[PDB]
Amino acid sequence: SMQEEDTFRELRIFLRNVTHRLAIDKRFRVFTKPVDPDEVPDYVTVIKQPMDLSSVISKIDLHKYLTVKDYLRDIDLICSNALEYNPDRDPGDRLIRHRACALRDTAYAIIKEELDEDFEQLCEEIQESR
Ligand SMILES: CC(=O)c1csc(NC(=O)C2C[NH2+]C2)n1
Repeated sequence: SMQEEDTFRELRIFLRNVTHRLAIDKRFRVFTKPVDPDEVPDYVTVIKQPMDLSSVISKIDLHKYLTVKDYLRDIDLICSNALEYNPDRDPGDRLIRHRACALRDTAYAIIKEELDEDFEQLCEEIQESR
């Protein structure tokens, strides 16, 4: 219905706004673009499902997210990929892991404060009806 299309459009506006606020944070720069195969050749072979904030924006615009739950699965993937690729005790790895957890924590905190629970429930019920 038109009301349901309006609901998903509001969802996309909300998700673009959250994603933009993450992408402009200097801490999260490393998560804003896919990994360069030239600088890091073994990334594509180690990380089977790469994810980054530019790809998240692309997926929003392709209508790939029908709920905030599905969006947070990709935020979680950005973070979990970073922890898996940088597991060592060296400061370079520890810095990226700290930033990855901060990205995840920040996304969840924005959503906890700004996502209306009844709006998410409506999205989920439309999704389940398709
Ligand atoms: C996106 C992501 O997780 C990523 C990009 S580079 C990297 N890790 C390194 O470059 C290692 C050298 N210090 C750690 N991780």
